[PDB]
Amino acid sequence: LAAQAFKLLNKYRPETKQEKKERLLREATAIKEVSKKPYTVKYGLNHVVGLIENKKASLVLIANDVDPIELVVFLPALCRKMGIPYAIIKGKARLGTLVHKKTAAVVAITEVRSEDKNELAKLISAVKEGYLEKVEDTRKRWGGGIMGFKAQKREEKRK
Amino acid sequence: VAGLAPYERRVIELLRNGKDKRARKFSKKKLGTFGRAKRKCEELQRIIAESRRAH
Amino acid sequence: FKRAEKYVKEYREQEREKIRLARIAKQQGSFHIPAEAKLVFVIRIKGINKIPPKPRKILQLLRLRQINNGVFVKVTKATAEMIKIVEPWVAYGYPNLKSVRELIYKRGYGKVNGQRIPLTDNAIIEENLGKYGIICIEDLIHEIFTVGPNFKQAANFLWPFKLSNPNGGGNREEHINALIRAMN
Amino acid sequence: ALEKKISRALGRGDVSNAARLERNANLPEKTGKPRYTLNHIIRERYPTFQDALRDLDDCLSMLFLFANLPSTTAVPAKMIARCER
Amino acid sequence: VDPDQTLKACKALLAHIKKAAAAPRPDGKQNLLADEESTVAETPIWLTLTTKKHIHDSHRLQPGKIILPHPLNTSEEISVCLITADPQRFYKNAVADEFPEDLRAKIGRVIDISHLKAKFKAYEAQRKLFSEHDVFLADTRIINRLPKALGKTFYKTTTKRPIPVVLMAQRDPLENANARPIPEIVAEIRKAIGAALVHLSPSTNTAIKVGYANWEPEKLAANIETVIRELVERFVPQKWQNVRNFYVKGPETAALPIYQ
Amino acid sequence: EDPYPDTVEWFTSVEEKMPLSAAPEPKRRFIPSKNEAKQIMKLVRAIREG
Amino acid sequence: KFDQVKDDQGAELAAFSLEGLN
Amino acid sequence: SKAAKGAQAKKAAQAALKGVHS
Amino acid sequence: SQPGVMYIARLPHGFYEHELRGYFSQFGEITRLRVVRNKKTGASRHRAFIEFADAEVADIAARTMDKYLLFGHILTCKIVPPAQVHPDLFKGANRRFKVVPWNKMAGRQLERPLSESQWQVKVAKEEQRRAARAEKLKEMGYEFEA
RNA sequence: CAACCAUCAAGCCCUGGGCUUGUGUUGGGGACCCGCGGCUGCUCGCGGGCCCUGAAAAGCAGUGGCGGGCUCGCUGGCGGGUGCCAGCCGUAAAACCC
Repeated sequence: LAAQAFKLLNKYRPETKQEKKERLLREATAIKEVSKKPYTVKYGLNHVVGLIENKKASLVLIANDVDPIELVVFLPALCRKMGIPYAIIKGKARLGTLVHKKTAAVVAITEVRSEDKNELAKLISAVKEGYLEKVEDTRKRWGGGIMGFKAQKREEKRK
Repeated sequence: VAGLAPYERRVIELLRNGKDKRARKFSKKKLGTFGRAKRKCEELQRIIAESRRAH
Repeated sequence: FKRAEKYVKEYREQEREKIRLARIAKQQGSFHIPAEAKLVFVIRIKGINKIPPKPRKILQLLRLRQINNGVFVKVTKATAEMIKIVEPWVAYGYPNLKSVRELIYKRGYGKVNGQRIPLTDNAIIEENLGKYGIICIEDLIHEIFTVGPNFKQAANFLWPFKLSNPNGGGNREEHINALIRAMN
Repeated sequence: ALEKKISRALGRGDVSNAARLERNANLPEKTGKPRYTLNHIIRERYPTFQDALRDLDDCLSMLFLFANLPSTTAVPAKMIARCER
Repeated sequence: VDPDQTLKACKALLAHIKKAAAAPRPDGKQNLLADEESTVAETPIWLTLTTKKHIHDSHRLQPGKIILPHPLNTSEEISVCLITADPQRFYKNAVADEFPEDLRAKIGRVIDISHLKAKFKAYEAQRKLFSEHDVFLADTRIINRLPKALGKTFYKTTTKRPIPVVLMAQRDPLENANARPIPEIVAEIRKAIGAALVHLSPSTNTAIKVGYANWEPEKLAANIETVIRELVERFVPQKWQNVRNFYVKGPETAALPIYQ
Repeated sequence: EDPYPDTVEWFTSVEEKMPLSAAPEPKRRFIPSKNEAKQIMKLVRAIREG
Repeated sequence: KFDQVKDDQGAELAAFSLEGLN
Repeated sequence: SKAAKGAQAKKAAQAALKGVHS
Repeated sequence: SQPGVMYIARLPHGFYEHELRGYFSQFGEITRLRVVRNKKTGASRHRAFIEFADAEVADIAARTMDKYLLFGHILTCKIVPPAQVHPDLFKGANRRFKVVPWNKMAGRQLERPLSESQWQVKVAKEEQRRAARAEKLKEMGYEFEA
């Protein structure tokens, strides 16, 4: 599911500083001598959570390793209340790769072109029946319980 | 998301058990004023009400 | 361990090729080329991991098995359909004099007793063939640029050329002569 | 540090940033001109044109030997094509 | 085949459709979007050819067109979609420049082959293009691309299939398209819409559209007589001997025999 | 006493359909970007001057 | 100056034309 | 026997879920 | 030795007999496998039955491929209960469902000549049905002379 | 898990335009219409017409053969089988491979 999500998401990468500077140089030299809405992956916490609060986001992808965890700890509940399907992926560095930054705490998809309206819909379902209805019981339940042999013998000695 | 404080969990347990007077007096000693005891017990009683609505 | 990702892809490439191969035999094997006999230098490039059985016999016939080999062929109505089967794994184009003369001089290998020896002496040439009208390497060089009846043995004498892999440098008419210069 | 920057865009998957950083690298496989500029070093090593002709003895012997040799990873066909030219 | 029997054949059938459509509803649900006059207007009437041998040869299995003395689709109601090649903007400007009266109003969408493979790749979009537009025109180059981009729901389940149009003259898409002159472009389109489409299936029973039910009876009679004449000479193999029984038929009614 | 309990969704179990913000969308979200149009004409002025 | 077509055709020494004056 | 089949099934499940690389 | 019955649907085009066998054989020993196809043309109905030597390795294989996005299809892998399995699930195990050219054979059988007596019963079936069609077409009000 | 048939040829006719080949497509469902092959018959196949379905799905698999593998015996040779063939064809027979 990670590879299929990033296959769609790589197709909607933002433009880097080089090809944006060349693209602005395009329209400047043509003005010397007609565009539709750009569609990019949306990033930034306050930008993304503003989008999911306004129901403009289609899919939300959240990193698992935000060093202050509070910045994303409300995100799974907010996405579930608002109705946007979300997913949780390994690597904020992997999301920064998509964004052309170092780290991205969260990314979102709002609207895609009509070439792949079907591809996003199948990914939206695949995230829902493959990830969302599998962690449903584990959303509410606590962690812990990975005690080893040394911890078990120490606990038996203490008790 | 956050859950409850340890003191709020005790007030919750008394409110399900029906000991409203004990929960109100416990909120007085913990928070400090009677109007804050009324406010916290009202918010927690609305939490128990909305809990069984989802249940 | 190999995934069901690759299983569906491998079977999709196999049905696509079988349809195209059975397209080719069912249709007439005629190319839009003049009937005058010409010469092709042809180079194997890895197309797909699995391979179908009719090209299996014919790639062993061109001894074109290892990665990035080349050999010189002469087109007929027969040899065209041999080429017109093996397209996705090979590249076919007309050589030039500078390209052919360099390639054998930089890399010249011959076949005697099932051994791959270099081309060190012209006395080795006469010890190998001798009585076929050839006198040195330049006799074989001229034999490549204009095809004679003895080219069949000269192709059999010549080992496939193990070229170097380029780092980024169907039909291409002059772009393969750019590909030899990029990867020799 | 620039060779580290070439593997940056390869690691990011940025093909365009890989194209321009190799162009900033001016790597000798795609150019044929040598990677480093040694005009000052040659000027310091040879004080006169006569000494350049004295080292042209081994230079032209090296040039014609390695113009006859085929291409490898160290010496590509572009650099031999510049050498024989 | 004689004119007078097929003259009286269309009287009895067309009265039956007009009688059956004027019949009331077996419950108390009247129809909002179907007027009585508009009910009998839309329904096509076709003939069906029943031959005695299978049509296996590829020299006849390809689709084709008959010109009639009265064209088939002509109402403003139909929307025409043209499948083109290479540029799409150039043909979009072509319909934005050439003909105001019947061309732009009938033509619903000009759409490229590359955009067909990309945008309408899935089955949902394939079925929504099938429903939206009424007739379909394809460049003679593009037809061999089409039944892979277009599906079984598009191609084989229905007689409504893309129609060959010639758009070549006698390659970088941005530079220049190999195309034939603009005022002669529409001339092939005019013959394309007004044409009885024919596609001979492998088996022995085929059905060719000849008209609708709102027309005047002898106006059908001249259309069918040309349709029998053109089919047996051009497409039907083994000349005038292969045919066994012809019929004249409406949507849900029976089939009225004409023998050959 | 159960020491650390299960969490019940008493608020997220219901899903509301409207966005929280009732504020109108600005026009800037429907038109070509004025901020880039300034940047382009700055590049035009630099190219005119050479 | 030199011609790439002559060099590709095999001129070698013949493709290179030398002009006396700049 | 049964433990070896369970071990090879867990190894196949781990490779299908987490990968073989590292 | 309890076998497991596993049902795989939403099957992508190309995930047929041998590749479906080749994939889950890596998971465990496969007893037999049969993907259902269509009568008229050889064409898969995107649904298959595969049986493992061990029931425990079937549950491992089913839960590891329960929801998997492959070629635009989210396959459903689910274990059929042992009490809910018809014993005739494998009348066609492990063999070929050959693509029989039904339309071609039936089409030309019309074209090879018959027996002379067989032509007369062809006519005998023929004249009894034109009168039958003429009877029901008399109600509309059209009659055919020939 | 990429793309990749022809970003147009060839041959004709009555030399200016048209004709003919370049075989390709998901599966189901309706308590709907008709044509043609079979069944004594209920009904089963072939073909089109109308409608519905996220690239959806919980048995119903049945048609005659050509060659090949694992085998059961007899003298590398011969005779029968195979919940066989990512090989063919349509029932005689061929073709491919080594």
